[PDB]
Amino acid sequence: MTLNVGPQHPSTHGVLRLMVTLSGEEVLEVVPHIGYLHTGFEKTMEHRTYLQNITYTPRMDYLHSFAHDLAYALAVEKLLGAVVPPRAETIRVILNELSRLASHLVFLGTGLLDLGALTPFFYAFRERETILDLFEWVTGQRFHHNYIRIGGVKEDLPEEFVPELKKLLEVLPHRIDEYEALFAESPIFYERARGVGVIPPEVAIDLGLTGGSLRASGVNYDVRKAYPYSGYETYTFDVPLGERGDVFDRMLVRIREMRESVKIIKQALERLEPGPVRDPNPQITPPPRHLLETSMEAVIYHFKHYTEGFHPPKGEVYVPTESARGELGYYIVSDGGSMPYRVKVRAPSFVNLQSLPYACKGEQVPDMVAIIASLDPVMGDVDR
Amino acid sequence: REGILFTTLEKLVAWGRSNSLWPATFGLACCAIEMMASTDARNDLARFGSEVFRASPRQADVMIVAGRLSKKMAPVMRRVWEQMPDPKWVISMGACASSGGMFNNYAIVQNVDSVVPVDVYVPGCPPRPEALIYAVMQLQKKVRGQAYNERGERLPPVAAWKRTRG
Amino acid sequence: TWSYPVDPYWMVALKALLVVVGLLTAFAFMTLIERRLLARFQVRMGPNRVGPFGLLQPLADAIKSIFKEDIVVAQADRFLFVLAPLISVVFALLAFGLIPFGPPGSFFGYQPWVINLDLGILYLFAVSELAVYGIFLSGWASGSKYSLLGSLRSSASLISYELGLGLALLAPVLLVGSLNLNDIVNWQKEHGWLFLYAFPAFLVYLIASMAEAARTPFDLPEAEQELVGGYHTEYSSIKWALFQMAEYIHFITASALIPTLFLGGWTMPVLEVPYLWMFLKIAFFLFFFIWIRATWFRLRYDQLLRFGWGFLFPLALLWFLVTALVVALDLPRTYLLYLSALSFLVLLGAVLY
Amino acid sequence: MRLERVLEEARAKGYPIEDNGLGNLWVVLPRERFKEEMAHYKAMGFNFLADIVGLDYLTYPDPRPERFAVVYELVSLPGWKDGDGSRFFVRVYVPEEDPRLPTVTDLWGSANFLEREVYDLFGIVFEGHPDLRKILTPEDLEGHPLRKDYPLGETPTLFREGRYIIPAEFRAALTGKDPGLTFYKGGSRKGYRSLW
Amino acid sequence: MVRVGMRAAPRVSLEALKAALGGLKLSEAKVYLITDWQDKRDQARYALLLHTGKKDLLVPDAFGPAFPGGEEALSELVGLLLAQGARRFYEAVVSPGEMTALLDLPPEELLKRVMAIANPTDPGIYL
Amino acid sequence: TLKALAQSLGITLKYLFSKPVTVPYPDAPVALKPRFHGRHVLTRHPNGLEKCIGCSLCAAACPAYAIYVEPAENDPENPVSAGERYAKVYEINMLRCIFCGLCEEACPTGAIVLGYDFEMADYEYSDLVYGKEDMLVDVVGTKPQRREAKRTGKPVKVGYVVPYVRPELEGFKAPTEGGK
Ligand SMILES: COc1oc([C@H]2C/C(=C/C(C)=C/c3ccc([N+](=O)[O-])cc3)CO2)c(C)c(=O)c1C
Ligand code: SF4
Ligand code: SF4
Ligand code: SF4
Repeated sequence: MTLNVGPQHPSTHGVLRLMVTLSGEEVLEVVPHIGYLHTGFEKTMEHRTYLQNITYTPRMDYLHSFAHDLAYALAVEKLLGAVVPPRAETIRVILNELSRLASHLVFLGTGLLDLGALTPFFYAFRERETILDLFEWVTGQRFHHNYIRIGGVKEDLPEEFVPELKKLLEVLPHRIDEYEALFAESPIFYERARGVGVIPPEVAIDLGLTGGSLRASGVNYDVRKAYPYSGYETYTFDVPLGERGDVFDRMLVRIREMRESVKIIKQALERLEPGPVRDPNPQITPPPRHLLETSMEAVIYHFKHYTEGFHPPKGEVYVPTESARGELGYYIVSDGGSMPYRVKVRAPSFVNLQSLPYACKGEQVPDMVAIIASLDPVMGDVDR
Repeated sequence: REGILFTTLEKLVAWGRSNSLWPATFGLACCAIEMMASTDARNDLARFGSEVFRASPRQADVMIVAGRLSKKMAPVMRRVWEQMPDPKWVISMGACASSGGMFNNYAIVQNVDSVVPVDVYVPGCPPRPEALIYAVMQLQKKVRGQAYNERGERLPPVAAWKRTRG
Repeated sequence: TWSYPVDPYWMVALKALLVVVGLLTAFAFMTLIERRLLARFQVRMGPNRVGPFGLLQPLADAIKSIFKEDIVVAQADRFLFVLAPLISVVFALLAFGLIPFGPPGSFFGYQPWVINLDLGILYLFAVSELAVYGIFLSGWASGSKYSLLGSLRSSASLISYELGLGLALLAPVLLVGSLNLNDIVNWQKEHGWLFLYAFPAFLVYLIASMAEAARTPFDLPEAEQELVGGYHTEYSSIKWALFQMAEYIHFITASALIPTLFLGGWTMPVLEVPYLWMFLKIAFFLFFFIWIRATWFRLRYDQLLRFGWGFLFPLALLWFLVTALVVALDLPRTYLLYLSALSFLVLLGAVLY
Repeated sequence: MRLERVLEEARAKGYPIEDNGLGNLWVVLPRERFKEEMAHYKAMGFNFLADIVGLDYLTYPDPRPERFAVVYELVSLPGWKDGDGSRFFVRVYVPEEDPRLPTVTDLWGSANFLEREVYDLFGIVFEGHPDLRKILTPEDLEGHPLRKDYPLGETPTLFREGRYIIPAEFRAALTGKDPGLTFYKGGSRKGYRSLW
Repeated sequence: MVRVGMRAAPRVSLEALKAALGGLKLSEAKVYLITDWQDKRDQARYALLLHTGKKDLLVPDAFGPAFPGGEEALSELVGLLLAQGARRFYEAVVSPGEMTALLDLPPEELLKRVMAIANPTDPGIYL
Repeated sequence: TLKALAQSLGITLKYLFSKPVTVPYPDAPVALKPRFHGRHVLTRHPNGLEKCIGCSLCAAACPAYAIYVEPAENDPENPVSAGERYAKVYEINMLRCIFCGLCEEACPTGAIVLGYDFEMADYEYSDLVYGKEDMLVDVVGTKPQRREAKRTGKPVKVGYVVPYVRPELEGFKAPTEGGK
């Protein structure tokens, strides 16, 4: 039965079309059709100044976006030699792991709701709501926040940010332990997920499945450990792993990821000493807002930086990072001009989707939904 | 019969349709997660009557264009709108849907009023869940005939009633 | 109906009309209360809107449902498309009269119930099959095989547990020896609360009632979240409303039968009020069931079928064999109290390992 | 450890080794030796094939060998059986009027989707592919978007009373071939790099 | 690619397009109604580019309510295109000053640009 | 693991008795941060002169290009801006606007600064181009809100509260946490 599990219907979150070649209640093979969200970042970004593109970057993966902001930022910093202040780096890892907790919350809520129960969507979402407030505190936006900058971050943290963060970091561990107490000793989910989702690590490696679904099959491969970028070299870290790749091990490993990310948030919070906020190089940083009325160089640099932008040298660059869905990176080709020559994005959810016909082959027809929720796609990342 | 032709009954049925607005989600992009968040346990569009959420299009009146409308999805969503009962309303959510948004290119429909008749426009990126509540209230009073535009006109109760389908 | 009188036919028609419109109001307001109780469960709060307490929102829902362009989809069977909701509603409304809400005359003079047939449980079984009938017929009529497979799932699973319903209802009949609910309830008045003797079979009855789309197989299915269900996805204005109405009436009739048959249909040992205790037990089971509605996953109808067929039914027929031994030799009835207490202790203490 | 042996192998055969002072390595193989060399590369222990990035240099200020250029990324995961962590790139130019390339789908299944994208976005047809079908762009879309001679295809912005904007006529930012708004751009707007 | 019709003569443009259309089957063709100012259709002016794949057809800005009988001629035009089996309808939004020079660019450039900028449309907005 | 069903039931019940968590917009004022991205406001100096000098630095740095600025030369008798230049026409298409803060960040005079209104839902594209006199700090409410208050005769109440308004919003009058 080549059944048309269409785009967005029935409840294929992240609009995606499926031709399930399938007779009965088994699953022979699923033929996917994507592109239903193709908006054109790789092309539009070729007509926007480097400063502007920070407005285009978070909106690709709208759940874990600061990884996109950080990947783009770091690649350009390397390309033009920018300096990360220690406080800016600590703040960037704070926002990185916190957006990772938020993306993880949304992923498990969607997975539970996609087939099964509705209740635990809200509780996790409750915490997510709190997290958003924290972001709205510093960036003034829930998500899609345009805060990061090439040198560092836009402006400083408010007085009210840190105590709220402490409140949420003190309440969260019990909350995550509660989710794991509910789910890990699974009543029916045990008979639903432990068997399903055949993930042989060999083919997961062969098809490009980096997004935390591979270490659920027992592969210790994380960019934070393999390629430390934002100071992760300097963190006490437990690296989650799975015994055998299924949906159950995936979800449990991601929950342990959330706890380790909360621990990293606290750890970074403690080591925070006042200081600067962004790379002071005037060629790369606009003049501070106060001496716009004293210095000529200030006005000229502000005018230029905010009409033209800046010109990094000619060259190609690329640096990878670890998002809630795996290895991510921007291939930046710059021709020495105010607008990037090309930006090619390694979309983890894009190739992580090759393992759809494979994983759900021979599995159930309903379980084709649970195995998609467990694959954690963000079709803003795939379609792009 | 269109909910008209009685001084009492048209008020009654407009009351009914306006308060019992049953949204038909079409989750497309990051606007759609701000549409989902309008139902959680802090700010829920689960009060005016929108508790239940008919995923099938044969059963829901409000279709919210929630996210960037990539062209390869334009016709499908079109038929999703044509797969709706006739007493149906469409809200255009976000900047990517209302206008072309910031993505001004070959991949995006630069105004979703092209493919579907829009009832209410709601800017924002994404429009705050509370702006979505304000828009559903806008549409609430619009379908009662309690809506006036800047130019001084009262607006029809149901948009997509004035289009020669084809 | 050995001892029970008969009201005139016009009173039968009047009371049936009362039951139908009361079931309308009841299912509307129970949809409200379930929304609000789920809200209390999942923190969020309910619609303090159009009501205050929501009690004008069913009106908005019903007014929306009508005028909604009741459409007859082309490529669909002209006849069954229209006919199946009426079947699903008719064969849901009836089978509510037999449930006794009091001793005769406690309707302020005439009759608490509607009909008191000699063979009741068979009547319930027969009209219960017809709900699955309307389900899968509507699935076929829609002309969408996506709903056909959902209808087939519904019918298969519901039919498996529907077979199990017979092995459940056998057990108390051996004890009482009558198939009229009033005699059974009066027996439960004498010795007390029939489930005390037959708790295991009681279980497999209760769980069987869960398979009838109540919740937790939840692979009826509904169009949501899975291979879309049948009897919907093609009906717009009232026929979908009729499906929802009949399915909820079946829900509340089953949740009322569960206390009526095994537990104490109103007939309280003390304070003996006709209606209020029945309504309170209905609400008790409803609240536990809503707890379940909020708190548990699906079953995927493969494990559901295996569980019903291999696990529920052999266990139920085993209990039937034990109870039939006891009744045929008739030595005590207390031995059944002892055995059911031991069985519950086993089925409970085996949990906390 | 294996990256050093990759360099010793390729430099011995005279293939240019591209390196920026940032820590990323490019290895350009010719068309013929491409397939066999990269097969040997996978045999050399390269578990992971990360990216296939297609490039159009039509409007690049400095001239380049060929217009289109496809870059694959070969990696060996550090936490797997015997993982050095060796990751590197392979660039292979493809002529303007000869958009050919043999696939490595048979070696890594990851090139199933990725190469299709480069066939979707660029005019590059991948040889030996199981299915070369348009992935992202609409089925009726004519052309290959990401090549510079293909329009971005913008729509004006709208205002009250005849007041409009044509963004491509509005942009103050300069590309590489844009001479600038003055007679020219020199100094720090022709390329600037801080010395840490 | 042919250019039939004339600016600001809706009825003559419509009759010449009637004649030049003939019995041409539009099952896989594309109709691009090019205009300016997305939102305001009450005062809109329209061009048409018909991309059949085997030869293409041009109509200058002569339809729409901005001209006397452009609204009725555009309604008849969309009805005519729909009668012949057209399903894929598009709208292009250009700057007013473009509309004039876009009919004088070579066919490949004009047509490429139009196909890249096209918006799927519901013909009900023109009927 | 039958115990897990019971544990799930028990925790769901415990939350059942836990009544509070929600905020009921519009009946309860939405708690916003002082840095929130809302409707733009044009601020004025103490002299009353407007801060905007019509320099179109907001429009160029806009990734959607939604900002329109026609300039003009001040009249020495009754000047509008501080310098020799003011903004005759200042339009922002909220259907193009993506709420970055790039116009706020690039404004050298501090004139254009985002406010807090989100209640700008309207029916018509052509009406969602908010103009100069549609964003001044002096104005209290959004376009549909002001039209409703006019066709209704009932004054405007914004449905949000913030702990305080920023110093960049000098003159921005709004409800502050309940001080009034
Ligand atoms: C699922 O996650 C996601 O969704 C979407 C789209 C689809 C969608 C579906 C449903 C079913 C919402 C829904 C939720 C709850 C209810 N309810 O009644 O509770 C009703 C409807 C909403 O956005 C996108 C785009 C996404 O990228 C991710 C990760
Ligand atoms: S308006 Fe913003 S939030 Fe909404 S779809 Fe567009 S980019 Fe996403
Ligand atoms: S906030 Fe951004 S999109 Fe909005 S007007 Fe300012 S610069 Fe443009
Ligand atoms: S708002 Fe500010 S940036 Fe824009 S033109 Fe006025 S003074 Fe310049």
